[PDB]
Amino acid sequence: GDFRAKVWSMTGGPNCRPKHWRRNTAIAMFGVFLVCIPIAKLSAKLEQRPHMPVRPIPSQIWCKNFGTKDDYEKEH
Amino acid sequence: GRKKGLPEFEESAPDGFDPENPYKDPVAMVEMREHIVREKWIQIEKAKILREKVKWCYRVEGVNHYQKCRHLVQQYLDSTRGVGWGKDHR
Amino acid sequence: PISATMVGALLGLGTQMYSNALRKLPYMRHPWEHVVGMGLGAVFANQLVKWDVKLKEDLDVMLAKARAANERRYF
Amino acid sequence: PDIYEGSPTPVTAFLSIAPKISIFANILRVFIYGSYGATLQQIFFFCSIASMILGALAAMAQTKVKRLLAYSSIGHVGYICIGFSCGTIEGIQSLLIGIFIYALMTMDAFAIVLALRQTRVKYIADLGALAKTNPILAITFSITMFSYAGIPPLAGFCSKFYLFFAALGCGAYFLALVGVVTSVIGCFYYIRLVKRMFFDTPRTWILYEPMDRNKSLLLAMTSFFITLFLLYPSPLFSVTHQMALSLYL
Amino acid sequence: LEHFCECYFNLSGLILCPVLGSIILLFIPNSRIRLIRLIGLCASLITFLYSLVLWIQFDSSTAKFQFVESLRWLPYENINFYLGIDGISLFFVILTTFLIPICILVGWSGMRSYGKEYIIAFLICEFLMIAVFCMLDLLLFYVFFESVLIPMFIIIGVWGSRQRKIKAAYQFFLYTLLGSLFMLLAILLILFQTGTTDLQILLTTEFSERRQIFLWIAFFASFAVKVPMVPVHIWLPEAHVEAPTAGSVILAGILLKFGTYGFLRFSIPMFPEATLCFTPFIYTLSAIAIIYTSLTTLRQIDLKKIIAYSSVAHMNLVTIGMFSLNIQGIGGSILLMLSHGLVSSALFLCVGVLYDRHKTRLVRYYGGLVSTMPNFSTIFFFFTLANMSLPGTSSFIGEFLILVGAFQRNSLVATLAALGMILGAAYSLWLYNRVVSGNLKPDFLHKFSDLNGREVFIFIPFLVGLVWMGVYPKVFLDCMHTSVSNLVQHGKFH
Amino acid sequence: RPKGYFMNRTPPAPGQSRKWEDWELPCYITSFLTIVILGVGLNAKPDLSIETWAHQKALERLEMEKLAT
Amino acid sequence: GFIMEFAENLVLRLMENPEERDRKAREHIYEMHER
Amino acid sequence: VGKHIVPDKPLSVNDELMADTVGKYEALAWLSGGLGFFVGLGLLAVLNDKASKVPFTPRVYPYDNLRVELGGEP
Amino acid sequence: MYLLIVFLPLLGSSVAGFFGRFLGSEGSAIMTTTCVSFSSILSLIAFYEVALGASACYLRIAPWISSEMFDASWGFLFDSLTVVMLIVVTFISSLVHLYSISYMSEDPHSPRFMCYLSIFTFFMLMLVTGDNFLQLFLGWEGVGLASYLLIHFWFTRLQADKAAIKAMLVNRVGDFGLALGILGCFTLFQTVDFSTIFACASVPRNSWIFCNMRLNAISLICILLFIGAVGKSAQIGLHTWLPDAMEGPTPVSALIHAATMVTAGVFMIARCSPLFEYSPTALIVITFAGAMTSFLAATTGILQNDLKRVIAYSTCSQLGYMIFACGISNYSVSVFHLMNHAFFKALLFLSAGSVIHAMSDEQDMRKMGGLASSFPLTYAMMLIGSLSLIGFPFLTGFYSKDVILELAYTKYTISGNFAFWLGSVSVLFTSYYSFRLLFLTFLVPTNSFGRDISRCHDAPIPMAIPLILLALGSLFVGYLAKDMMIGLGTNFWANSLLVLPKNEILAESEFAAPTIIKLIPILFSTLGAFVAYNVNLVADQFQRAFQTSTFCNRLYSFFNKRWFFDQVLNDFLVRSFLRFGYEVSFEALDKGAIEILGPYGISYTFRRLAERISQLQSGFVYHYAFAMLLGLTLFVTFFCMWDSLSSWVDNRLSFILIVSSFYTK
Amino acid sequence: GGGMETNKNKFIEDWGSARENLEHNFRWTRRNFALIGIFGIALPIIVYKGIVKDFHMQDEDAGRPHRKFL
Repeated sequence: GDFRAKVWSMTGGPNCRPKHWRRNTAIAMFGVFLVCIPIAKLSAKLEQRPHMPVRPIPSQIWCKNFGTKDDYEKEH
Repeated sequence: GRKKGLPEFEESAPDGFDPENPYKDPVAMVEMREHIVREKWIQIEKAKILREKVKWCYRVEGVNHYQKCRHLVQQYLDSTRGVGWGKDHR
Repeated sequence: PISATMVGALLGLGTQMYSNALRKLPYMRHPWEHVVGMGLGAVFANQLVKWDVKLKEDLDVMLAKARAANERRYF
Repeated sequence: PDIYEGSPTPVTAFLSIAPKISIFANILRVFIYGSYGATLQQIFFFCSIASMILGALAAMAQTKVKRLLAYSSIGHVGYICIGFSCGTIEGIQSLLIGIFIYALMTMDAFAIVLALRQTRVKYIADLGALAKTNPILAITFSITMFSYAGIPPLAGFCSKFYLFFAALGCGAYFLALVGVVTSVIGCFYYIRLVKRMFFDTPRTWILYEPMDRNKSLLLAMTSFFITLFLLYPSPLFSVTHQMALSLYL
Repeated sequence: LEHFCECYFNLSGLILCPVLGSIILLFIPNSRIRLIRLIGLCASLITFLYSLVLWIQFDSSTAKFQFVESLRWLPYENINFYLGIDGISLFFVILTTFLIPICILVGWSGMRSYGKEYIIAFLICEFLMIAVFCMLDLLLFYVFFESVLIPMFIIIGVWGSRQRKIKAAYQFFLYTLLGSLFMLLAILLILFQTGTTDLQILLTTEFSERRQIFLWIAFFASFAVKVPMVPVHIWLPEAHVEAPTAGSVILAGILLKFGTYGFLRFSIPMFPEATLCFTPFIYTLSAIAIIYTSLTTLRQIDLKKIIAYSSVAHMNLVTIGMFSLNIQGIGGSILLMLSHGLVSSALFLCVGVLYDRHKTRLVRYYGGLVSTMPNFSTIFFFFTLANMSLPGTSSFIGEFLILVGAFQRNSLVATLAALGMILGAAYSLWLYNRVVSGNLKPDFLHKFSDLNGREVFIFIPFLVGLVWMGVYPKVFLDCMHTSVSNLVQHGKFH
Repeated sequence: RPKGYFMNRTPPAPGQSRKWEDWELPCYITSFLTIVILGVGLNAKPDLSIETWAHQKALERLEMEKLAT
Repeated sequence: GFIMEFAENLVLRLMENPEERDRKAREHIYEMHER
Repeated sequence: VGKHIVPDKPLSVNDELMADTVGKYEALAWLSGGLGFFVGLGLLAVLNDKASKVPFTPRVYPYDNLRVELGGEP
Repeated sequence: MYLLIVFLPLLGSSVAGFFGRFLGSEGSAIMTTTCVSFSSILSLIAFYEVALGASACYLRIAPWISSEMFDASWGFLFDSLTVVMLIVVTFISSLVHLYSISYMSEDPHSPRFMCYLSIFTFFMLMLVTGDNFLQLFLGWEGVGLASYLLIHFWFTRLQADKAAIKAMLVNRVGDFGLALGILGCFTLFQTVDFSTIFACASVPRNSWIFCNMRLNAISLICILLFIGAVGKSAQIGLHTWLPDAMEGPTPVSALIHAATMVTAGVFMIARCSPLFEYSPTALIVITFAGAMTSFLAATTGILQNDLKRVIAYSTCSQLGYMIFACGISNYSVSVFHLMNHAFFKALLFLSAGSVIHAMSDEQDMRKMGGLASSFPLTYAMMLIGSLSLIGFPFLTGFYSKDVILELAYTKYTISGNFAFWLGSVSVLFTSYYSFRLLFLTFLVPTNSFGRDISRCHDAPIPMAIPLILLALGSLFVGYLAKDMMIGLGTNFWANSLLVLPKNEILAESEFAAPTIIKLIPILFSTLGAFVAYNVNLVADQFQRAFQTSTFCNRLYSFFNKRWFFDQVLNDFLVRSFLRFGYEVSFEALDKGAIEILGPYGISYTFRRLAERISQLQSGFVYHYAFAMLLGLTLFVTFFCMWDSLSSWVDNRLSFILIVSSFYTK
Repeated sequence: GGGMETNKNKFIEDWGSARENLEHNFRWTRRNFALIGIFGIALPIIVYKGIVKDFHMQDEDAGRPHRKFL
């Protein structure tokens, strides 16, 4: 409105139209993809698949934890 | 300064403790309380390891878990009775 | 370390500045009086420690006499 | 209370300290050194209880500084006479310790009162805004008032401690109850003076003339003793124990 | 017997730090505001760092008091005193050292009119409070706790906002003194048996059942005024509301913990038979207080009265867990203690921000602050959530672990205690919406300012603290479990 | 440019820099130390927790009683 | 050289020796019970 | 929104907290009737006894009604 | 890769929430939609590897709450049930985010709205993927918090704040029952891990003291857990929050209050089927509650005039069907009906939102009429969804709902016969309110305003595309998935759902039932369409009875005002607790007796005593001398003249009279 | 027009000050006798006996004599 133009918020406030919002949006997209990198490696290292799938799956490429929990008497 | 490694404790119960009269040897009464706590923690971690076996038995065997994990369930349930400081005294 | 002389000198200095402040004067109004107060505090602390030692020594003898008199009852 | 209020303030200061030492010496040498039934001990016990109760309530009623100090002294002699009643060596030791500490605290308080009498202090309300017009003096008077109330680690806590110690030992519980209630009442009417000097915002202030060097030196020394006696209390304990035994052997 | 510790970082230096700060400030002219402020802030920060180092060198395998060091009182050496911490008291020392610099920072803008007297009082409070948390003696615990009353009295009476501060300070001092005197009676009762008041010794001395009951009742009376427990809780509202913001922060974040800490350090271990006989009695008072005082909180119209009334409900959940006498109960009770010392302080900080600008505490005057103070509104909402024990926040960890411990002992007390979830959410959300949501009321308030740089920095360690304990409470539970286990096992041998 | 100012402080004159208030440097230095003392200290201190000790002891006692009968 | 390995040693020098601690605790209990 | 109303009269004690055509106890009476419909139907289900009117026998499973597969002792 | 599914909406929510000032409405809309969309693509692949490929995934990050035997952790479980929920949550959310890109185009605060949409999805993902009761509890509270934030998104509206607070408090009561169920679970098994509990659930037979009563532990746990489902699924006990939750924007109603959060209670009974199967008592209670709710919501939805509320009461009715389907030991059919409901309730809500946008935020059906030609795409979308809802043959709704009524017939018990009647009578009521919506909004002669029809427009692409996709899912998924989820003997669910052999009734339902039963829905559905057409288009004096008869007037108010459920609760329960807090705990006790028997009373009496003692010091020298003389006399009399007085006196009466003296004049 | 401080309202402030001084209006009416009787004495006692009975039922469930309390 009127005073809201002098109010700072993280979400931008009412009717936020930053001039460079496209270059900002793409910089955000590059950042999130960068953060999605360590998450994927940690997930692939932490995933556990006790059963071999009936058919090959995308995860039989990046994940090496298939059919490893068969000796569950040794779990500790 | 402390030497590198895990903590070490005496494996056996302190001689000098008298179960009929525990407020007779002050030093032993304290080392006995510490020993009992350490022993109970071993039982708690004993059951926790038995809990992990049941978990992966259920996950590996699927709908065949009732017939296949029958023994591990029995062992784990027996260990959790009279464990730690929960609903069982001794 | 922390000795009677040091504590006494510090307490004498503190008293002079406390006395100056109670009179609404500057802390260091008469600094020679601060020197005098440090000297007096050191003397007083050393004398107090010595007196405490002597008092304990005398109390030990008097308690010895008291205990002897009290132990006389069981004869 | 009437004589303390009506006499000139130096007279009141002298009467509140010197004659107590002389007559307690007389009491200890005439009776403890003597021999009779517990009748006299019951006399001092009942007088101690009555003194604590009446002193506490009457001090709570006071609006003037001198009368408040008078009733406070009555309450404290009750606290002291409790030590005579129990009839032990530690009773006499604690009586002597209480007399010593009360004398020093009373000299502190009367040095402050004599300093303020140059401006004719008469009412407790006259101390309004003293934390502003003389901050160091307001703190010194507050240290004394908290010592009077018995709050640790101040020197006044010894009397409270022995009062309760003798009671739970001599087996008394009514005495413990009376001590608790009177201690709380005393704390209230002592911290009322701190509230007046620190919390109130009166429309009219009284600006006090600064004290002379004698009273400031004595005040500084007594304030250091009050705040710090319990850090190094051994000489007083040993000398009082020495005196207690010199009475018998 | 000299027990001096070999560690470089010990309890003595941490004790001395604020004492040295106070002694230095007494002599610095009040004209030198910049220097006074910086000296106080730096001293408090150094103390906080020292406490963190004390955390670093902590052994989580032992049940023996750590960093134990002794201080002699007489050359007769009959009465000798000890300092030491364990898994139960370490985090309370760290919390005290964390909260004091916050209190100095809160009154940064008004330090021209506060002066050295404000910083000195808070430093003396810090020194006394750390001492209290570090004692292995019943007698020194009494002296140092009873001593904290003088600076808190001064802080309430001098820098409080209205004339109600007179009555508030009077009630605070008198209630606390009554409780302390009852503790003193118990300490002399113990001394007559034992000849000493040393914690390590009385832990090894057997007390008769009758004397256990009587000593428990005297210790109870002292600790229950400080918890607070019904019906001796009524001093807390006036005291916590009328105090200045930093005064409220210290009162609710640290001073409230002394009673529950006294239950854990002395009453529970020393009298194990008396503890069991009184567990139903403790359960009833705690459960009544949670239900009654939560419903009272709903109908309060003062911002600070709502937050202060909330603490009574939270502390009585803490008593429920610690008297369950299992790992989840006691471990949960300690975790809620520390979490409450962070959430309650931050909530008092949020209201203080609003009162500093607008000088009103009535809820009806505010409203619609989201459109003028979005940064304050976002921070206010987070700590509002943490006061409802929302999972992810630190206070949920303590709350659920206590309910687990209470359920295994008495299902009924666990059910009545779990009603705090319904009631706690009701007033917390009602408070937040009536203050922040809705429309502005320009007839009452038309001039606003969001948080400045200092206010933003003040909240950051609070936000990090609650999230950290909320999602990964293992760093705390690891250092507490051995001391907690030995507390539960105390008194039995099977 | 955005609406309002971050933390409601007017920007300094162009070409100049904001003056740091007295509290900022000691608080920022302590914050950095707090991260380094805890982030490195907690991860470098030995794992002496009772649970870690008992887990190793439980593994061997389960080993000794399973290998033996 | 390596930061964390240096960190372990530094932390280790700051911790009281377990045996020395446990012994002073027993001396205390024994001596005070007999005193 | 447009203008909040500044009080011109003394506020009541239950002002912080302050269903039009039907009264209070009458609404409870109506709602109990609706809950009485559910109770009445439940009783009819009791008197219907559809358990006594099943058109097939209970299943019987092989291998001792799956005793071992259901966790029974081999 | 599996972690990316859960945490992608969190990152998108974080970017638009923390950096929305640099991205604006456009950038935040792009960012949150893309992150949710990628999470939806990975959900389809996870469904490929776990459900069709029959390979489950387990992921443990770190311990969360480890205290002795209590073992709550940050762990994720992906089985057939989980990936089915994963598909429902992410796919419908991607469409709602796209839909909101256009629907919230003119709102001032879109970046915060998109932030709230993504944080709800993350909490919903945490809920369905948790491998333990506590991780489930975290997402149970998170979806309630996110629902609260979105219901009062327009924070200036007093009605929105009231509804959002109501939604939180009603659901917190459910969290009270869920939390107690978790405590019982841990106490019985000394673990909260799902796999361990499900492996051990057949064994325990012990009894427990609860409410000073002896109860079976497994039964107590399951009934306590059900209470949590009752609140989240808006069942009979705690239902009234759902109708009021329409205060939030239309996309919020489609995603949270109809597609996912409302179905979390059904998911929990299905996920805990290996535990619920060993409590026949809870299964009876679940059967009764589900059937009761379905009848409740339908009879209320017949007089509702708001578009969003008619569709909301439809959701509540449909949840009852899934709940009692769970209650009769048929969990796979419950999840099948849940998946179906998601495609057609989202279509009905998202299509109804397009009408509301086009009619300048007009929501009343009594001021609409016409628009069957003015909005061809929207009417076509509402036609498909409403026909799919009532169970029109071979659409998405026919393959699940009709099996539910057929299974309830095949259950020969007291609860089974109860649900069959109430379920069957409800299908006649839902058909009535469904076609009443169709008839009054687009087919009757217009009752709308002139300025409203002059400003109509149909849905742009970001709104139109999700509607088309949901229409396709409402025609084909029901057929495309029947054999997968409920096919006789299908092993799609693997070990996710457990049904004991004594409870299998699927074969008998499809082979031993009369052919008349398999038609009961269409007889009632057709009758409902006909009665709706009669009342709404050929009836003009069926409204006079409501204006001249007190009973017919009161009966109309009864059903329109939701059986007076909110009013009784407010008048007898909410007001009672509010009045207690002021008049009793505060005024009677705190500011009352505790004050009078405390600091207020203590101060008064001690002031009066100090007054009385002060007047003793009268100032008269005679009084002081008299006091000394009386003290000497008392000393003599007590300490010597107390030898032969004891024959007449008692030490009791002595001190009695002294204290009694204080009360004189 | 000036100043951040709220524009006080006499009726809101009288409302506020009335609440803070409620103990001045406490009169031992029949309503207060009943409320203090029911909710200050009776309800705490009922809760205490329910808690104690909960322990006693656990005692007999475990074949142990009733636990003495208080």
